[PDB]
Amino acid sequence: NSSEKQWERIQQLEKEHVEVYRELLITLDRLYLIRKHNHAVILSHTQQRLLEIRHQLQINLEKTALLIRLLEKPDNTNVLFTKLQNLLEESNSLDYELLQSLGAQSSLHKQLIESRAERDELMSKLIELSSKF
Amino acid sequence: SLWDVTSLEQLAQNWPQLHIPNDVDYMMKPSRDSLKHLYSSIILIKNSRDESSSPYEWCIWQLKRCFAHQIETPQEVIPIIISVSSMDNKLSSRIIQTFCNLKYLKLDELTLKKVCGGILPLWKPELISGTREFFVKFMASIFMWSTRDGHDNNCTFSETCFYVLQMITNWVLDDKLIALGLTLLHDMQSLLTLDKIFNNATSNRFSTMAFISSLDILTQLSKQTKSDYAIQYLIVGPDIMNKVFSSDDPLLLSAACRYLVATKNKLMQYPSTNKFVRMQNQYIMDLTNYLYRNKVLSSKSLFGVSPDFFKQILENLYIPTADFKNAKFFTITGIPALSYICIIILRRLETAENTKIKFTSGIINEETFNNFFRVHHDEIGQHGWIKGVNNIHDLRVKILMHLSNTANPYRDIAAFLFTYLKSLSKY
Amino acid sequence: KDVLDVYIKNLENQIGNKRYFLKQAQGAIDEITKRSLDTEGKPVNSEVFTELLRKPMFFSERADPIGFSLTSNFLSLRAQSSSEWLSLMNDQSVDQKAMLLLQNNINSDLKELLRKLQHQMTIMDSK
Repeated sequence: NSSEKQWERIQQLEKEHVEVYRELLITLDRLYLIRKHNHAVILSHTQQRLLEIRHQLQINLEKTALLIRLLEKPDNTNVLFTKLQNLLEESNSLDYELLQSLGAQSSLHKQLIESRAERDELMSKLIELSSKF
Repeated sequence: SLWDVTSLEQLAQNWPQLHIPNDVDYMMKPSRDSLKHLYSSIILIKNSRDESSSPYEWCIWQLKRCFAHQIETPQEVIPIIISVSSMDNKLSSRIIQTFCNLKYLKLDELTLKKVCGGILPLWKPELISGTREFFVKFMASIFMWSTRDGHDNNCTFSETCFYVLQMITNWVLDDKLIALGLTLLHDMQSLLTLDKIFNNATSNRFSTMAFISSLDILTQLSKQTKSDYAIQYLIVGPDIMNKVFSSDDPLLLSAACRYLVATKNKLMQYPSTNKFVRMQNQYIMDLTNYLYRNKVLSSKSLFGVSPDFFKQILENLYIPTADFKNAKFFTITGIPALSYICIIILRRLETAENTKIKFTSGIINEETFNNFFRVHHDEIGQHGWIKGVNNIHDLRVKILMHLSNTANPYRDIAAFLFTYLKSLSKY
Repeated sequence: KDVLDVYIKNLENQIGNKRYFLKQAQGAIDEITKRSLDTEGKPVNSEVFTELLRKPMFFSERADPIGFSLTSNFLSLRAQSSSEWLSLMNDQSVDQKAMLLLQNNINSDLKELLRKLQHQMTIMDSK
């Protein structure tokens, strides 16, 4: 299980890595106005979210760049590029079921609510009648 | 005696002489027992549905002794408890107030989850007023407890959120509590679009996945006609919109553009210079060129984020080539979500016409397309490849037209493109 | 094999570097804060937040394979969450399916017994 343990350690290390990168972006873009202003750290929720999408969108462009240097010339020997495809086709296999299984609930629920509504229109009449006793 | 009742005719005839026993634990828990299914329901009928009704106290006390983990088999009773309660407005709200606080969460976040999925979707609040605050507090509490230290995520907030969304469907379908639906709705969204759970690095789709259903709910509501509710309670708002259009699940963007197109017919009535249209056509003015004719440098504020941010980050972004970079990765052929899906489209399409050129890589991209278009020039020039293609834009319209035949969940994207592009409007 | 091995050490180096950066930036921040100890100063950020949303921090080094991490984590977690979500959904759509039958047979028995009792009322509405 050499390669598998290697990949799992890769996962651990890269998780720590992306976490630290993310906060580092956060901490730097904090530090910036920390120094430019003197104490102004009252960035509002609306102000906080713009930073959020800016950082995610840079995270975006950095992750599409890899999709330019690993694909046009598929090595098929790169222990890492082989990891790409099998971890790239795997992503979208389950895409059909979620779309289908969300529809398989947004209808099932329409039957539940309808049967409950008839049970309501029924129970009320039944109590009215048992009171007509 | 109720036990003596054997047939429906027995209950019909001996109705007034019937005696209500006190053997609730035997009547609720799972010939002479043919009507055990009705046993519980009829007892709420012999006497009026009062709070002190035997099965009410029975089931709520059962739920208590389930949360506190004294019951041998907690799972077995929940469906029973849901059943009588899922279709009882009175008993539901009592269990709601009794078990829908953060207080009753730290004991077991898993059983509250299931009973929520049972009771929550089927409910009409008795009093409209003192619930919105209640549920907002409740869900904020669940969020705080779910995204805490020492425990990243176990979909405890996302799926409970989804059940609340279900309940909001039940509400918005009825009237006079739709305002309670479409006001708790955006409040729940703004809780779903928090960075610690709605991520682009470690997303944990559960939020995003629950999010499309949420957006689908008012999309469903958007399609259905003849209803009075302020669109102000419909436009999801740029505060949480831009965080979705910048995500990386493809189907997130799919449901997003679905909601987008399924507002056009229900938005164009409002004036052009409109408080909320102004942000809608904003999503339009840009996302139309985040999958397509990428002129982000020519334009400004891609997602509200200034363009020259991309000027900066693109520099120091190393690329082996320098032929086309500025437009190299900003479309179907270059977004990180639906680019790899696009080469699967191209391959499965070439697999159909039994091509003999066999595109020898995968990324569709303005440069790598020119290579495969020139080094295999003449043979394709005769045939052996997709017919229409003469320029990359033709590959784009082709991958669209194929993406618009429903087997692929992402189908809504092509619909959005066709509806709002007006250049490829001829499909 | 040794490829991903030296990759491990490279990422370890990147993490060390970025954690050092984190320590340094936190130090600079809290330094400015303590030098501004007056009282919890929290004023509006005047037309420079925009002038901050015009440039990024951390122009990454070319050799930084963080881009790979930024996709190898996001998509691996993305296919390990969809499976469990679907397990929940179909696990939850089968219980709803089963319960709907239980609710519908009882609903039918009740709607029929309603006729039973109502007609029994009429027939006993003799004497």
